[PDB]
Amino acid sequence: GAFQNLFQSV
Amino acid sequence: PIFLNVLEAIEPGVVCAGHDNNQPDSFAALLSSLNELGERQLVHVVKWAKALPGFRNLHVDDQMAVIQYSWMGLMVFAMGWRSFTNVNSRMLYFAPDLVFNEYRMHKSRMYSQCVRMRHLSQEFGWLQITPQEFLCMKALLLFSIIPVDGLKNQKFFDELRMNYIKELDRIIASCSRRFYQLTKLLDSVQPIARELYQFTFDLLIKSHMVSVDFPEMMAEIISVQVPKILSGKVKPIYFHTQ
Ligand SMILES: C[C@]12CC[C@H]3[C@@H](CCC4=CC(=O)CC[C@@]43C)[C@@H]1CC[C@@H]2O
Repeated sequence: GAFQNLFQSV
Repeated sequence: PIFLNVLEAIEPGVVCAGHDNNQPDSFAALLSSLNELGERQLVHVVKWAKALPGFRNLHVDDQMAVIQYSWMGLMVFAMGWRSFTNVNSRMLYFAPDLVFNEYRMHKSRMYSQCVRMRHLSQEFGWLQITPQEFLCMKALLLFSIIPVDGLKNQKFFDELRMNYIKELDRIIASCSRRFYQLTKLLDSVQPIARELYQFTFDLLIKSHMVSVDFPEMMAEIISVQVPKILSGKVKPIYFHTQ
């Protein structure tokens, strides 16, 4: 989930 | 020129690796720093990609996928450009604090791959590639690798890719020779990225035996996404037949 977390955090 | 305005406006600035240049070069130190640099650059690549014209037309799943497949090519291409503009391709300018001379190319155990990246850097000079050509080409790299079985909404991707190709053609607009040359250069990035993906995958698997540190996102992406590429489930889109 680390990439997704970055992507959604902008 | 709206499209070029945007590409210039969103282009990431300088990213440092955090490498300790006071310590002697070692395989583990150089690779750990490259890995950290990848982690740092990933943040910039995401912010950049999400701000590209039309990027939000894609299904969100596909937005995340194309970044996770294309990052190596994007980063290598940008690094080749930095190397060209900063040191006339005499060295690989990974970052201001991580510049590879031949000794580091050897010590990284990636000499063959570094050779190919330096060759790519030289092409920017040999072809007299303009900053505006570079920007358009780099944007197109984001849309140059997809699953063989297709994306969540392939139609939206196809349309977006088509438009980035058109934008590259208009910045070119001898024109046929130029477009052939630039598409050949673009194609050349992909086999280099593949070799680097193989190298980094193998390194991750044995990382605990060679004291190489992989940050969180790099380890995830290299174990979850990169194997799709290496196993042939995700493949580059080539302009020309290889
Ligand atoms: C993946 C990798 C770390 C990240 C590197 C990559 C080489 C290409 C590269 C160029 C950059 O400018 C950012 C870091 C990256 C993206 C390295 C090859 C082996 C190492 O594990």
